[PDB]
Amino acid sequence: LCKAMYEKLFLWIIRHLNSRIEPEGGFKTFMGMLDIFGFEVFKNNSLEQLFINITNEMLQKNFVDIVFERESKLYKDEGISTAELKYTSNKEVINV
Amino acid sequence: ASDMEEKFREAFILFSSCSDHIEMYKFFELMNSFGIILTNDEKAALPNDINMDYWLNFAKKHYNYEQPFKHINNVNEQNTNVQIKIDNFLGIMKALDTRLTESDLNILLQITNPENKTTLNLKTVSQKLTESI
Amino acid sequence: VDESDVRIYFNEKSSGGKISIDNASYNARKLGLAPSSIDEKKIKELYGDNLTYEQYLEYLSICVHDKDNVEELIKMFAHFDNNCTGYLTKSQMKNILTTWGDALTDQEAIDALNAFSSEDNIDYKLFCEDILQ
Amino acid sequence: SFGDIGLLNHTNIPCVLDFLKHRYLKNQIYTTAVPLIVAINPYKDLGNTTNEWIRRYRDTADHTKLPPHVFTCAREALSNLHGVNKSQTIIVSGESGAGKTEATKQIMRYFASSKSGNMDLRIQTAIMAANPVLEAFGNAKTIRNNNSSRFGRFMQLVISHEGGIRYGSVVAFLLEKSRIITQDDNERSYHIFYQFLKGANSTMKSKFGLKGVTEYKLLNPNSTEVSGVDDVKDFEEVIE
Amino acid sequence: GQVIEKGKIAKGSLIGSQFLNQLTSLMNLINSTEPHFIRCIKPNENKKPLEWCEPKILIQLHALSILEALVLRQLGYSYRRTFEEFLYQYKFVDIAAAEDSSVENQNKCVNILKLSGLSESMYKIGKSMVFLKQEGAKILTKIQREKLVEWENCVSVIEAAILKHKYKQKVNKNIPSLLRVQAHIRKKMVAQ
Ligand SMILES: Nc1ncnc2c1ncn2[C@@H]1O[C@H](COP(=O)(O)OP(=O)(O)O)[C@@H](O)[C@H]1O
Ligand code: VO4
Ligand SMILES: [Mg+2]
Repeated sequence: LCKAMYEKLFLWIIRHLNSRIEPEGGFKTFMGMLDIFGFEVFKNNSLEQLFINITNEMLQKNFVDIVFERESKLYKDEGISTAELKYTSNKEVINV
Repeated sequence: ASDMEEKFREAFILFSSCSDHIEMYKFFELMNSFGIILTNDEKAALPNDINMDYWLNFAKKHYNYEQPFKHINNVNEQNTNVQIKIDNFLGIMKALDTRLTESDLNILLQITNPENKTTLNLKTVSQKLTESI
Repeated sequence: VDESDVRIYFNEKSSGGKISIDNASYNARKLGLAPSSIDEKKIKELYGDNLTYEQYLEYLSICVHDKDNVEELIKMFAHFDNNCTGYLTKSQMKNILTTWGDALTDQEAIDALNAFSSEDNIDYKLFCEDILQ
Repeated sequence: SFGDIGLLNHTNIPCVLDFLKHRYLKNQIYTTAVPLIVAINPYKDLGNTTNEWIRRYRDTADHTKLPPHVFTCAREALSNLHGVNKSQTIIVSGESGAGKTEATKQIMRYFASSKSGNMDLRIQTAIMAANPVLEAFGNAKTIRNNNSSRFGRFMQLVISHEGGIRYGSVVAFLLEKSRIITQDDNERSYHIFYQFLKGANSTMKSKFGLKGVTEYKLLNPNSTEVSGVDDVKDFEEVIE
Repeated sequence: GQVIEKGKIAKGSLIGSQFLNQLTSLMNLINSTEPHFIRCIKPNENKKPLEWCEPKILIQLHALSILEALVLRQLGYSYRRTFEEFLYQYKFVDIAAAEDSSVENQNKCVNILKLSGLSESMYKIGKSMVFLKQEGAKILTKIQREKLVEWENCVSVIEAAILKHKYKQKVNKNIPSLLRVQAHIRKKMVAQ
């Protein structure tokens, strides 16, 4: 009950903010910004720590894809460089 | 309204709404309204409180009497020479983050190209605007 | 309208029988009429500079302006009253009356402003009311 | 002498570590590796974040003359937002206490600065005032980081071609529910709980019947204090 | 607008399941845009300035793929975009050959690139895109940043010359109402 009252209140302030700051008719060409919870390791790690480290691995999977996997295919498809990009992906650990 | 001295007056009154002191940004509107342009170096080099007196001195000190709207003609000798289609030209306008609304830009079109031609060039916009003052 | 005053005011400022539009305005302002440049330019296109009593009477009828009231004359002042108090400063009021139309001179406007009230902040509505009497 | 890591002849593990070692210690934390940009946490303000620097990167013509910084990125991101008219995104990556939340604020402060002063800053006011509230309500003290974000923050902002935020949308997700009820030793609960049970006025201390920070079951009584943090002064700033 | 649910917890009500689906949606929203990456490094756990800890930093050099980002030098091109995104960004360099009806978009690019002094070495026009060398892109943005300024003031000059005409036209309507104030003042000056 205490958990839900605090979380809904924290998100109610976000809604009160968005009620005044949001553009009518949404966004066309906006600037995104992503502040997440970084990799955290303690003596004892739980589900909280599990969900945080998952976020970090997710942000990485999409990073490796855009920066390497997509760029490699782009240069090749355009007919510029047939050369391969060597990189380590979390493909296996993200799937587990 | 005779010479420029009496025409700069009429302008200050409007842009300030007959205020003794004009708004900083409204003075930037006012200088633009006579084909006067400044650098951030000159823009910072402007007083806190802006009165009518200073504006008149500023106008004399700046406003090019030979070619008032030179900064319209300054876009080299190929773009100024070639005609830009009404719709495509407004694309450039909206892209350069214009303050003028649909009516305001239509008003502008009604001043610039009053013959309702399929296209419009820059050297013509300036020529109409020099006869507008 | 006072029939006795009309005949008297004509003879008082007539030259070789006829009367100049300039004298005809002074004589209209003596009766309590307010001729403007628009009233003067209408009579000028008809009978030239000098007009006879018959042509002079047809001039005084244009000077009547029955449709005149406070709400009708304040229109320009209201355009500049952004604060919405119904009041303008003597400085604000003076510039309006000097810049556009029948441009009154600085001291013509300044004196007419003090002749109304000693105070700097003047109500434009009560002013029109007073100068229309 | 140079900003991009890729300009070294030998790019092996230690050669890169040393190139970053001498940059950090001589107090030049920002080092490019295009498209990436490395920001090492200095743990002390170098003044490179202040309004003077914002204005530099903003009004400086040649990008080549400018040294690596969060503002180099903030300007090049906004250079494409208006240049090609494509939506752009900034991503702060790193472990707990690497400087993500702080770097977000710096890039936010960059977009807050407008060249021409003729904007409605009423919207831009609530946008910036939200962050010290979002850190009071969402951030808490951990053993890893004393301003650890227990929530995920995502924004969408329409910024002017000269500067200044016209509109925004702060969308927060996954708040550490357990942090409210139980906290480990030397680890503290959400800043606002401690801020409100220290900085509240005498009127709220009697109307709500507020007790000491130690007197609450949902608050670790031994971890109650954070080094270099005045929860009273922070609360003043939170209320405004 | 919260779903009042009773009984056994549904798959959409479970925190982890509700977390992943929220995360999943957010990532696609970011994939659709043009991302920029800031890779923050924590040099020590002691939370001390000017303290270098090679192990902790190295792990972060891997986990942020800083050392791996070095192979992106092989590409050799800094700018890469379609003819459309390019031609909208660099139209001001010469609107003339930029809005040409006869010339195709692939060839419009060539013209405006060569217009800016660039040689066949600084660029390589691809299948559907325009690629520029780091050296090449510097030249083009220097010329574009002189021209953006040319039109930035050119527009701002037209902007106010019409904004002026706005106040002017809205004043001309009140002018005959004012002429009457000015004629009644002259009338009052005759009486005194
Ligand atoms: N550029 C910086 N200068 C000084 N201290 C910094 C800097 N960046 C981060 N810090 C320090 O690191 C702490 C944690 O930073 P923060 O952005 O909140 O990281 P995270 O998102 O990983 O929690 C801050 O409270 C501050 O003391
Ligand atoms: O990276 V955090 O310390 O905000 O979890
Ligand atoms: Mg954080």
